[PDB]
Amino acid sequence: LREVVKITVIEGRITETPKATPDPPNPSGQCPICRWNLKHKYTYEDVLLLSQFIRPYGGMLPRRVTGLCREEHRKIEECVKMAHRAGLLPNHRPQLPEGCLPKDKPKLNRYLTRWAPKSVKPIYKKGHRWNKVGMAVGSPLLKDNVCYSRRPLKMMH
Amino acid sequence: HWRVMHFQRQKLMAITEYIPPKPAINPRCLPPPPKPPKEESGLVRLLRQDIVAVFRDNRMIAVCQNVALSAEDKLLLRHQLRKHKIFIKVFPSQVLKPFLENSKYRNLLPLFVGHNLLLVSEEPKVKEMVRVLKSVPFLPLLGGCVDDTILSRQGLVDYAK
Amino acid sequence: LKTLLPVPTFENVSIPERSKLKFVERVPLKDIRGPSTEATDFTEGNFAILALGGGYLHWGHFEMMRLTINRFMDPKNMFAIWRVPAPFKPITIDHYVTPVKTGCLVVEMGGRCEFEEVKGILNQVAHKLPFPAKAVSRKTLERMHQNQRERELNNQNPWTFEHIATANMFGIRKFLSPYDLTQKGRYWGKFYMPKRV
Amino acid sequence: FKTKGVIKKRCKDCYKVKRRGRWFILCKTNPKHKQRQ
Amino acid sequence: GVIRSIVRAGQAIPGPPLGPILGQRGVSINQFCKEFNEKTKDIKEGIPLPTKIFIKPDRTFELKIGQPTVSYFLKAAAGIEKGARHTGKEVAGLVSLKHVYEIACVKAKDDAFAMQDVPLSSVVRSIIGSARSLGIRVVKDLSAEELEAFQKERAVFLAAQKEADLAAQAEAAKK
Amino acid sequence: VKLVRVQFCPFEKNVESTRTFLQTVSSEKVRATNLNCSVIADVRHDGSEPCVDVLFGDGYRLIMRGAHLTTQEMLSALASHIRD
Amino acid sequence: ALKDPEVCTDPTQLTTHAMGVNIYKEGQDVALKADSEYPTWLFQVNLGPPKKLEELEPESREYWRLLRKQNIWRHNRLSKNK
RNA sequence: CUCUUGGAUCAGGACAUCCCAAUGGUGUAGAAGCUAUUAAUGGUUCGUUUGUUCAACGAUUAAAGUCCUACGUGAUCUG
RNA sequence: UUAACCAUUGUAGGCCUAAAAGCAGCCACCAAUAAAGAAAGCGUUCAAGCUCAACAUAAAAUCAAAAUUCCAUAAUUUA
Ligand code: FES
Ligand SMILES: [Mg+2]
Ligand SMILES: [Mg+2]
Ligand SMILES: [Mg+2]
Ligand SMILES: [Zn+2]
Repeated sequence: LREVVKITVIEGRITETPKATPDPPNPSGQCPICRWNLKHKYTYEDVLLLSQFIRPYGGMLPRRVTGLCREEHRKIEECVKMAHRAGLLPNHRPQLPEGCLPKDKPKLNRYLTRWAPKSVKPIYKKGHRWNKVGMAVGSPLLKDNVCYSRRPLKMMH
Repeated sequence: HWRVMHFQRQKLMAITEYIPPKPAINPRCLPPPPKPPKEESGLVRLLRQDIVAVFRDNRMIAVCQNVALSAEDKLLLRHQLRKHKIFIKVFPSQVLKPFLENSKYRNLLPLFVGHNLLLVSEEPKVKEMVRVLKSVPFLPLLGGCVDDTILSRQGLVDYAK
Repeated sequence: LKTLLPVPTFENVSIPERSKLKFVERVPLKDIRGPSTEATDFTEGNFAILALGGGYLHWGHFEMMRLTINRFMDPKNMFAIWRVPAPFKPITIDHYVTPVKTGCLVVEMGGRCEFEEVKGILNQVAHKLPFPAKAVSRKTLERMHQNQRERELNNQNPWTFEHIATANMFGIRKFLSPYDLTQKGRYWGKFYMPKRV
Repeated sequence: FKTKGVIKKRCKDCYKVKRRGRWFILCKTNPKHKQRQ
Repeated sequence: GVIRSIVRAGQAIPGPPLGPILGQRGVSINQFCKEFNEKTKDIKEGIPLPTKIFIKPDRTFELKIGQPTVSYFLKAAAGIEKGARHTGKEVAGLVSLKHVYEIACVKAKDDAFAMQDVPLSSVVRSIIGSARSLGIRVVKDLSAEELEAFQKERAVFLAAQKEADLAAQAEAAKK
Repeated sequence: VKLVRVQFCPFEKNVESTRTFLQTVSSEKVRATNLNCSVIADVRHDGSEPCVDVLFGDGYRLIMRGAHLTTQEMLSALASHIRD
Repeated sequence: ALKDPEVCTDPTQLTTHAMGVNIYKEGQDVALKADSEYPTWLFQVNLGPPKKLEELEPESREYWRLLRKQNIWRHNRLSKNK
């Protein structure tokens, strides 16, 4: 971990970083997720795994540093958004530059939010019996996850 | 407009749809099969011979980083070196590494990082080589070997005298 | 180390004397239903347009194809041929049409060129046709047939349309047409189903 | 801001963005090229 | 700033093509053509001569000039009248191999920088392309009597060429 | 930018960004772009980490060590400082 | 506009001297030295068309140099239509 | 070869907007204009037939919008 | 199949085209150099000028799930 310090004269000092726990349960796995046998068994609720790929201000890290394959990178990125929108990462809020303050509005509780709350239109004309317009819940990218229910999960509510 | 199908016929189509089989393990996450050995095209072998000849024939090799001089200003340096019968050599970095790994010179690899150019001749006109370097001040010299002796820029200047 | 490799050569190609497309005269229902029996394979060139639906081509369509191809093609290095009959079926007579079936090559191009060069123009011409069509080549056309064979062999569904229809399981033939036994559920009206196995 | 069925880049400088639920092609050099879906 | 032109020494004043643009940069336009003309007096003239005039913020005239174009130089060597429009089957000058060597003994010395063009192949192949680019076929060797036989054919061929142009020109005038 | 000073030691295997940064600084278009700068290159043989020094006539001096700073940060700081 | 027409009339002079060589009005037209007085490689230049890719050896620069040009030719062919 | 609409009164509603309102581009100098996006808020005139196959004319207006509602509406009236 | 960096010359190739110079054509299409098409585009009255491909240096890796006033309530995992 390298921090740039300005004393104008500026310099950057490298510091030690904690290392991955030894003995991966499944060596020979190319991506870190595969190495630990977590391919289809994580969801937005799993902050402990997700936080490890998050910058101090909530951004995603680039693939090259993380080493994730394309498929897992997209999944983790999507799950992070839902974790932010669900208020599960309170200490990774955006930085306020000089005098900006949080809007101070009431917070509506959410979970499994696919889209950005700002830009979704209301459903003014809902449909009839089998012509109903559906309200999406969850993300399509996580379709293949392990399911403990008799029938596949209901994405459209 | 597609004519609607009797509900009984619709039920038949739903049950007879194609189903693909799925593998147990995805191929990408599995370890990769060994790649077939690459075949050396007739560029490295011909290039390989050229680098061997220039290193063996030329006693002195001076390595300098490429400074990307203009073509109009590049010509005069070649002409000045041509007047001194000194030649400029450049080769891809990839093909340069294997020889420096197994050759008379093996400690020059740290110098051989990034864009680099080689000054080769058959006579030790080092003073002219340094003199032609003084024409361009910004261009630095990383050193190299003269008369089969490895030395840096500071030693070459004193060697010229 | 940018790896150069030998370039493909067209030393085997020969350009016909009459490169350009000739003019089609204005003047000389199961026809468009079902699979094509004619002009289903590459004859002279390596590129062509492949229909995926049953439709009628009137004279206006022919000129649109002729002018577009003739304007762009270079006589020195390119040639084009007509792969379909001229309008012959009278419609009340107001105009004549040429029936087209799924799997019919409409126009075929060749010469000292690669598929990538002609993809854009052929696709543009195909979009304007009255039925859905896509530009294809010898390699691409063969791959589709090879893919179809693979799908049948590896299909994991124990029940298929053909077995049930022929054996009249459920008395299903009460609700079916004679053609269903032949087409085996891959054709419905004038429409071709690309994923039905 | 012509709204068109298919949005296509028209010059080298054209770039694409996803704002407020729709796809945009925006070119600073030529404001003529601005489009919405 | 390097500016390259092929203006001929015989005519020293193109004018609007050069003077204004150079004047826009800022130059002594009247001096430039006169300076070109006095150079024309010193050396041969009437032939397209490449130039490498340098224009700088200092506004210093530095003309660089030398031996003329290869094509015209070869035209005298091979007795070539000039280029022909077709250039596909057009044949004007056929010259000996030895003659090719001797003409280029000092011509290649006109290089702006002392290019080490030791192989004359580089020049002959360029001239082969140049001649073919012109209305010229360059054969290995031509006999003088063969030239006369072709010249009779060329005169008849040229006369027919003029008649074809006249018929087209007359038709265009009517249109 | 009135003056720009770059120093590095080749044979020691250490930061390379500086050498590439020197190449970018020692670029004909760049040297024309910041014409006011005087380009100077001095190779050294001691065991000293590369040091980049930018000197201004106004007296502001910007010293930059590639020891752990990447070439991108070198230019980024340089651009902002030139603005002031 | 006064492009010089065909010049000279003597085949022997054309093969033993060359009037057009002179580039100085003061300078005289040069005359040709003996054949033996020129190097052999000068007379051994390739008077035919350039060797094709088939003829050239795959391990020679000329073979690959033409291959590089052909690849550029192919790129332009593909780039033309876009 | 042929053969239900007007008006008065009172209006309910759609947006595919005529005016009023917020915006993007221009072959947008200003002033006029041409084109596109968003929005249904209230409004949207008075007289007249020589010729004109479901037309026209005079004077005005910020504007004199396009349509649906068994001619919207005759147990409210009328040609 | 790509994202990083770049560009010297025989000569402005002939051709009624003033000139049409890689680019109106029109046939040829060769040259040097490690590496550069008598040029894949723009753009110039023609020229200039901007790009592409080349120079070294890098990295990634096909189709599909409108007009009265919205109209059950809700819901992603227990074998
Ligand atoms: S998780 Fe191993 S490569 Fe995808
Ligand atoms: Mg109302
Ligand atoms: Mg609207
Ligand atoms: Mg009533
Ligand atoms: Zn644009």
